[PDB]
Amino acid sequence: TDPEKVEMYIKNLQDDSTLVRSIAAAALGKIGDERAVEPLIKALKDEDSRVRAQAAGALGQIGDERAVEPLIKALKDEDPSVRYRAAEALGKIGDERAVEPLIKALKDEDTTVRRIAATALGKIGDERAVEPLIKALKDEDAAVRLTAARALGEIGDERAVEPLIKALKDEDAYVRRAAAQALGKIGGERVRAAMEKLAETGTGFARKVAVNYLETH
Amino acid sequence: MRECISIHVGQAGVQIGNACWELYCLEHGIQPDGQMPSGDDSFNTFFSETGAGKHVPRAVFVDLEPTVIDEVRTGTYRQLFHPEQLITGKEDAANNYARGHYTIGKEIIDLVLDRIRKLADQCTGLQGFLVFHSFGGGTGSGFTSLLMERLSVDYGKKSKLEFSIYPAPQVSTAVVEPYNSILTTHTTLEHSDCAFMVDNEAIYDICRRNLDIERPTYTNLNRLISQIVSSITASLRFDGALNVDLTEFQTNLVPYPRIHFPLATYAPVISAEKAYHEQLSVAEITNACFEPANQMVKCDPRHGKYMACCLLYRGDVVPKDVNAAIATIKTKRSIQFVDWCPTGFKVGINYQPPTVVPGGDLAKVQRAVCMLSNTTAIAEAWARLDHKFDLMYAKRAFVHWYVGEGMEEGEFSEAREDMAALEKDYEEVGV
Amino acid sequence: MREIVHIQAGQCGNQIGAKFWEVISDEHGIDPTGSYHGDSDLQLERINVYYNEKYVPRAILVDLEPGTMDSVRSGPFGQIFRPDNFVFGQSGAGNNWAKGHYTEGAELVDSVLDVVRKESESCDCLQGFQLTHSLGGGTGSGMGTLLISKIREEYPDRIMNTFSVMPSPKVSDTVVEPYNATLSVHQLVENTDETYCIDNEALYDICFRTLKLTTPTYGDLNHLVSATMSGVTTCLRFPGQADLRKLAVNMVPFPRLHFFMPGFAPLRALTVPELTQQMFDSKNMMAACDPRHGRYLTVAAIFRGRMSMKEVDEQMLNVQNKNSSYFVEWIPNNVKTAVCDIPPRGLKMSATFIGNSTAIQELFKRISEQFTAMFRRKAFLHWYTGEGMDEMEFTEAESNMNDLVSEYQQYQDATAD
Ligand SMILES: Nc1nc2c(ncn2[C@@H]2O[C@H](COP(=O)(O)OP(=O)(O)OP(=O)(O)O)[C@@H](O)[C@H]2O)c(=O)[nH]1
Ligand SMILES: Nc1nc2c(ncn2[C@@H]2O[C@H](COP(=O)(O)OP(=O)(O)OP(=O)(O)O)[C@@H](O)[C@H]2O)c(=O)[nH]1
Ligand SMILES: [Mg+2]
Ligand SMILES: [Mg+2]
Repeated sequence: TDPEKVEMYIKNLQDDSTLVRSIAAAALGKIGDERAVEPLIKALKDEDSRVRAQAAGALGQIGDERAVEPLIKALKDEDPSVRYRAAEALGKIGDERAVEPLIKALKDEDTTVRRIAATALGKIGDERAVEPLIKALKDEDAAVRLTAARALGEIGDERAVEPLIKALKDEDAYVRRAAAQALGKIGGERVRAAMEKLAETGTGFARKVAVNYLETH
Repeated sequence: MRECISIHVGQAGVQIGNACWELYCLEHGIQPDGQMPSGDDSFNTFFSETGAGKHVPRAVFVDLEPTVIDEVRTGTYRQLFHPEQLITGKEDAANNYARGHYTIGKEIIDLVLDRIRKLADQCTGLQGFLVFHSFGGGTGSGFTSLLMERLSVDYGKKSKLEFSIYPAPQVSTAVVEPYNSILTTHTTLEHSDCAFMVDNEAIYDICRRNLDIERPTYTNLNRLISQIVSSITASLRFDGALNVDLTEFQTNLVPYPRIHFPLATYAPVISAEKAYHEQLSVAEITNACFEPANQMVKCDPRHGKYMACCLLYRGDVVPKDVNAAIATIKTKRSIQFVDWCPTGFKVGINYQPPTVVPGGDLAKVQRAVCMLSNTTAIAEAWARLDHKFDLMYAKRAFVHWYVGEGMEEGEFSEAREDMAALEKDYEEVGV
Repeated sequence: MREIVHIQAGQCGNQIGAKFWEVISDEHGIDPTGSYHGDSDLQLERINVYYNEKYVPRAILVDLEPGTMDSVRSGPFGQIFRPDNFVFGQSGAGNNWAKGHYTEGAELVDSVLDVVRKESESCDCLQGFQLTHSLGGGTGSGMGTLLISKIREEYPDRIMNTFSVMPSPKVSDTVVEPYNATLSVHQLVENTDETYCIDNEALYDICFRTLKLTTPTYGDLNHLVSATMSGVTTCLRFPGQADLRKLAVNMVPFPRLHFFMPGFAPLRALTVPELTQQMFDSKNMMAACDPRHGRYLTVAAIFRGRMSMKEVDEQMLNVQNKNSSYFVEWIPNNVKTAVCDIPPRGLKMSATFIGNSTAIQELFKRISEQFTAMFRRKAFLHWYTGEGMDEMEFTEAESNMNDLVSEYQQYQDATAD
């Protein structure tokens, strides 16, 4: 990396041009020097939301724990793009302090904030997220249900087994596939038993899934 | 709900809206009266619903002259829109920005806003505005910028995306269209979140090459524009696990102020007249997105650098096929990204394939893609327009028409200076 | 933008104005009693532009000479005009500009404005005004330019267009004509949007050199004027993609440079290439200027008849590449072409040309020379100055006309570089 550029970009975060500021925040994310962390934390309070969002994204890319509480605060932002970037960054950082504020983000009015918050929770892999992600499997948006099924497979808690079995009977073909994939990721005797009962009673895709699972275990 | 309000300004905007709304109706199984007889409720972001089950577009049509909207009022879609949504003046802007912005615009701005307020009051969570207009018309240019300014005051914290008609050098088209274009771009710049330009020369070339219409009409072009518009609005109107919604879409495509002019490319554009058409794969439709012949704006992206690149697929398209198609493009093409950017590709998939418009020129396809590129190559389109502006501006030709309609000459200089800065931005991001 | 109010002043104004109504009333399928007896629905589509509904012209007929009233009403289509719309005086101006502009003309003008007011009220959306007059006499010149200013005062946001006939020694042997022409040009430079320069010298030249009519009458000249007027207003009268203001915006780059060189072709049917070649030909221009002696700032072309649009677009592009030097490079896409399916009576195919060429300075130069010779000697000066006007007015009209010629030269010489 280049240290002369880092210090130039850090100074550009205080420039009067909203374009100069947002590109500077974006560039520090690409470089990823620890020296840019405090300047970017101050850039989360910038008047311009395009600068705020770029400051959030960069903090997730550098991934220093200092930015966890500043980003948690940014999840309460008026703008959904800042909220989205903050939620994503928090998943990349992977600090448990971010779990309860991200569980709140699963109930956001913005569907990209919900989607991204679920994958962030799956990335952190904390158990406190299992029951809220199970509730997120009943979301109006199939993309939010996709991320929740995927996040549950990543965590690997068996409280997700039976909710994922119902999610095989989902309207969306991809939520169904992601639920079967999550079940395989969880594994264990709890899913082999659920598959034994499904391969005998179930219909359609859900039965196909169960039958296939037994072919290997 | 994540509702969107559509504003159709001037002849180009209004006539594009007829094509858009004809398509949306067909895509969601809505009749021209608003009745729907045939399981997704996502289209409710674009249509309000009456207690009887009449679906009304969350759309407004504005023109400073009546003739174009009068055809909407007496046409096949007469019952579709509520009469209050269709607003007309008496005298137009006469291809003069200053008439649409100052003189004539000031007489209609407050009614339009109240009519938009009546639509906004019927929204549980208004997510944004889609504004349709020309650069070259006095209403398209002047009234759009005046409205964009007022929407920032009344709403501010709400998205505003544009679909603009970039002027072609055609014998009917006004002389002053390069002036109107630079003036509207200047005043809308800090008020828009994204602007999708459609260069009439490009659509005309596609209609001639792909649909083989020697003399394409506005109906030929608008039906093609509305296909691209549909692709961009599909995830707002349809449920699907593989969608990319508005804030993931905008945040990733247009993350920076000012430089929010993505180049749109659409594939496939097949003639309905073709006796046989081999169905094109994800690889083929993605490959066509890197062909300058399929571009919405005439420019060379192979000679520019990318900041963002979004692929919005629709139809029979599988995630793995998209990854495989992208992989081929990385090895074969010159897809140079700026050295301070993510270097990725945002991918969206909608399940519904394109809808065929009965009597239309397009053939039925299983898959389609609209690639949106935030490229420095768009500055080539800016330079062509800025040169045409410069030739006339040096001698200050036609300028008296503007200054006689509540505008000061300095507004032109200020406008051109902002274009210079916009062109330098694309240059600086390229180095 | 729908209705146009037409005004005709003086002898020339009323005679050329009457042939315009005779011609377009036949084109629109109206007989001398104002009854529509046509066949095409396209004839009545844009009828509300020049007519009020039986159809009556939105025409105001003015003269200080009471004799003109009988001349027009005894003409072929004389029974269509509104009887209340005839504003006639008790004595003609005797070619005195000051008599029409300040004395006898200023007395009758208020009565004229009453009629314009009444016709502008039964207008859904008034586009503007159109005046037919001569610059050589006293009434059409003096009173007509007074009327232009008086309408500009009441309707400042409406288009003001004129068909002004330029004096010529070849046609009228009246000495004071350069005074009347120079004093009017001074008014037209400030208060009109578009002036179509109908030069009596070019009208004579066409009759003499092309039509072989060596001793033409005014009826022969007026046949050329009626056909030009009919062709320049074709797009206003028939359905097409239009209005006075939009046209004016495309044709007028500089407020003062609004004087147009009109043309007509033809003067067995033609082909589109032969039509395009003839409508740009010097011999076919209605103003006595060499187009090769200037550059075109803007051009409006109107083709009438059943013809290929691919052919006209092709022929207008070649006429420009084969002659790039005669078109201004700093005004991109300055040549606009329009096609109308309805041709004029007697012709299978026709072309009307509207040119804003810097070569029109030749027309003004000719009038300036003629003015100068007279004014230095202060010849017949007291006829004017006696009626209440000042000598300074003559000095200002002279300065203005020479400045206009210098302005045309600057843009003719102006390069894109
Ligand atoms: N693609 C497309 N372009 C159009 C359409 N109508 C006009 N245009 C283009 O838009 C420009 C002309 O502007 P208009 O939209 O007609 O003007 P306006 O907004 O009505 O403004 P005024 O008429 O001056 O009040 C030219 O570049 C035309 O080629 C249309 O339906 N589709
Ligand atoms: N082409 C053409 N020129 C005409 C006609 N009648 C007169 N002129 C010309 O117009 C000038 C004379 O002006 P007139 O129209 O007779 O004058 P006026 O406006 O009636 O004013 P007064 O006679 O002073 O009341 C000369 O240049 C004539 O050659 C006509 O019918 N056609
Ligand atoms: Mg219009
Ligand atoms: Mg007379």
